Amino acid sequence: VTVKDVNQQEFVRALAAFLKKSGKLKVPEWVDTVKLAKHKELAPYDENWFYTRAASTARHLYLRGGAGVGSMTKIYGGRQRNGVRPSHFSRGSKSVARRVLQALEGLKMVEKDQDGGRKLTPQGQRDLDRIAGQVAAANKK
Amino acid sequence: SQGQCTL
Amino acid sequence: RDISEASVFDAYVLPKLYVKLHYCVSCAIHSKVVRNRSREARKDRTPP
Amino acid sequence: SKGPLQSVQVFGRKKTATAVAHCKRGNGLIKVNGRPLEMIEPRTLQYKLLEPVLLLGKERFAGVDIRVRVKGGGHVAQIYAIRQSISKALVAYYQKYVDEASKKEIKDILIQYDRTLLVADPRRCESKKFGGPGARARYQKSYR
Amino acid sequence: SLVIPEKFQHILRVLNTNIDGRRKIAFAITAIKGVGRRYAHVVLRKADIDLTKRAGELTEDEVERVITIMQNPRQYKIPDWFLNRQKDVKDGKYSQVLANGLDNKLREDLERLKKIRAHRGLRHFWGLRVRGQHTKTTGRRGRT
RNA sequence: AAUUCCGAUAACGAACGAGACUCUGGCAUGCUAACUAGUUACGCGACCCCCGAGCGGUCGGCGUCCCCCAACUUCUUAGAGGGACAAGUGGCGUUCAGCCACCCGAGAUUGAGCAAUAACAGGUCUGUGAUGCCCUUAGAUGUCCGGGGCUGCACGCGCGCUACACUGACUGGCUCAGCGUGUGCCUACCCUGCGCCGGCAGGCGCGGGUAACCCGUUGAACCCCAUUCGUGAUGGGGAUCGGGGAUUGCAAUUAUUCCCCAUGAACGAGGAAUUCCCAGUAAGUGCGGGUCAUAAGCUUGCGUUGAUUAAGUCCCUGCCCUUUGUAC
Repeated sequence: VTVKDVNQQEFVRALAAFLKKSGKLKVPEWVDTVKLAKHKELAPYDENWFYTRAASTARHLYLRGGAGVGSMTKIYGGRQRNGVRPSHFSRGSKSVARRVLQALEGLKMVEKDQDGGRKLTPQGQRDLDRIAGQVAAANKK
Repeated sequence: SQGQCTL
Repeated sequence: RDISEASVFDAYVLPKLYVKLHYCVSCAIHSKVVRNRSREARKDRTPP
Repeated sequence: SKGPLQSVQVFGRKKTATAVAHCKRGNGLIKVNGRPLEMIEPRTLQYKLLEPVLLLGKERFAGVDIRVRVKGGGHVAQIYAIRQSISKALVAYYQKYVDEASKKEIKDILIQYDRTLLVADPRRCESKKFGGPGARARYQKSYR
Repeated sequence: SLVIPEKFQHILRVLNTNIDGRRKIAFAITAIKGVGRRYAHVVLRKADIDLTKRAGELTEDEVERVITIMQNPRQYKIPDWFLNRQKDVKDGKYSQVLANGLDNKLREDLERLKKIRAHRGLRHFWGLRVRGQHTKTTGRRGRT
C-alpha cells in the first residue's frame, strides 16, 4: 500500500506521534514562544506543533519534489484579518521550518536536489510507506 | 393591481 | 362575500346603488373621463 | 483474454475542471492521481462521487479500471468532473468492446437518474460590466 | 475533571484586580493591562501549567509563580522583543509594566509630551488625531 | 425586446435604425500539428506489501531533437468548417404572423463592441506647440529652488470597508484557479527562483526569464476534517493611543505602509425612507491588471462556493405612440 489509500488526517497524526517517540528531530531553541504563521493572533494552541507540522511537511514533500523555502511559504499561507481594513493573504513563515528541513537533514530523510530544493531519500520514503501501512492496518482492525 | 393573482 | 357569509338571508338580497353622475367639462378631464380625441376622432359616439 | 492496447480515454469539463479518465481492462482499481476513489478529500460529497458505482454494476467496474487526472476547476466542480468522467468512461468502454444492448441500458439508466452525468453544462462565468460590483448588479447611486 | 475541586475560588484579588476564575488561566489573567492574550499563552508555557484548568483551580504556589513571571519576565530569558516597553527613553532597562504600572508610565509620557510642546503632545492635550486620521469624519462619537 | 412580421388598406419599390455584423466561453473521439505541453507505453531507479511473489500500486525522479531511445493529440491552445433556423410532434392563433408544452439535442432567450437625424447654452480652455479675446510680462500668474497644505474640523451629505456572533471565531491538518503584467530611446526604477541569517516586515550569497521555457502543476480565501471557547459586550468586533525595527526614496513629523507587545469605546440586525439584483444571477469570498520610488478600503476584470423568489401589470414614479385643446 501507498500513502494515498489512508486518511490524511490520521496519517499526519500518526507520523507526528512517531517523530515524538523517536525524539531525534532537531528542536530549535525557540520552542513554544513564537507564532507558526504571520496572520495568527495567538501562539499555537497545542504543543508538539513542531512535530505535527514536520509530519505534514514530509507528506507534502512526498507528493511533490524539488520544494524549497519559496515553495513551502506559498503552501502554508493563512487568512490574514486586519480588522477594519479588508483582509488579505499572507505567506507562510521562513526561519522556523528552515530548522525543520535542517532537522530532516539531520535525520537523513532529505537530500539537496541537482538544481535546488530538497528531495526525499530512500530512508524517508521507506519510513513514510511503512507508517502508512500501519495506519491502514490500524484502521482495518 | 400588480398582477399578483390569476373577478 | 364577507357580508354574504354573515348574511341571514337565503341568498335573496342583492341591493344595488344607482347614482346619477354629472361632470362639467373642466373637471371631466381630471376625472380622466372624456380623454382628448384625434381630429377624425371627434366625430364619434358611445364607446364600447 | 489478454488483449493489449484495449484502452479508451475520455474527458469532462465543469467550469474549466478538466478530468481525464484512462479506462482499460484491469482488476477494478479506480484512482485519481493514484489516490483511491473513496479516499477523496470531499468525504461529505463522497456519496455523489460513488453514485456511478452504486448505480451501475460493481462487476462492470471490477472488470475495468479508471484513472482520473484533474488540472483545473474547484471543489464541487472537480468532484462532478470526476463523477462524469467515470460515467462516460464506462459508457465509452461499453460502446466499443462489449454488447451495445447493455450500452443502451446503462445509458438509459444514467439518463433516468440524472442527465448531468453525461452532459457538460453550458453555463459559465458572466463577465462583469462597469457601473456595479457584480456582472448584472449596479453600484448603488442616489440622486442627492 | 474533578466534580468539586477543593480550594476553589470564584474570584482572585491578586495585583489589586479581580480575575474571572470561571474562565481559563490563559484568558483570565488578561484583565491586567500588561498581560494580554498572546503574552498569557507564552508565560503559561514557560510555567508549564496546563491550560485545561481554570483560574479558580490553580494552587497558591502556582499563582505566586505566575505573579513572579508577570513582575520580572525578562529574568527567565524570554525574548526581548516580546516585552511591553523596550529601550525606555528614561532608562536603559528593558521591562514590562502591568496594570497601574502601564497607566503610570503612559501618563508620565503624556505629561512629558505636554512639557516639551511637541506636535504629538499638543494634539494629545487637545484630544485629536495623531496617526494621520481624517477628523472630517473621524472623532464623530466622543466629541460633541 | 423591436413600423420587425402578418393582414383590411393608395400605396409599390426601397433606405436609415432594430436586425444583421464583429469579440470571448459552450463539440465532435472530425482535420491540420504543435519538446516552448500533455497522454499511453518503453529500459531504469526509489519504495510499499511479499516466495525470487504481481500483465501488482505511486513518482511533476531519468530520456524517447547529435536519438532510433515510439507514436498520437482525449485532456494545454491555434487555423479552418457545420451544429440551433421555432427545424420535428401537439396545442392556441381571423389557421396567417406569431406564443407555449414535448422528444431527440453541447445549448430550445449564453453575455458584450459599433449603434438613424437632431436637441442639449451638458462638462472639459487643468489633455496637447488645437484655438479666438482679455489678463500679470523682468516686484511675470512663466521657468528655477525650498517649505507648508492639499488630509486641517464643531456640523450635515454619496459610494464604500469592519463586524454586531454559535451556520460563529481560535488552533492544526487536507484539497482546486485563470485572465495577466513581468529588465523600458529619452528614464535610474522588472518578475522572481535556490540556498543562508533573523522572532517579523526584512537582510546576504548564488541563478532563470526580453518569456507555453522562471516564478508557476500560480499548493489563494469561507469551503472538507479534528480541539478549544458556549450566550458572559464573552480569545471573536478592534476603532484611538505608546515603545521597538526594517521597508521605499533626499527625506515617513502633519505616522506611505508593514512586523511584535500593549489601553481596548460603540457595534443585541437599526424609525422613517430607497437602491441593486432573475442564472452560474445575486451574494459570500478572494486574486490579478489600471494606478506605483513603496503601495488600494477606488476601479475594471478573473475566479471558487454559489439557492428560493417571476415569467406578470402600470397600483406608485417615468419614457413611447395616437387621438389631439393650444395667441406656445
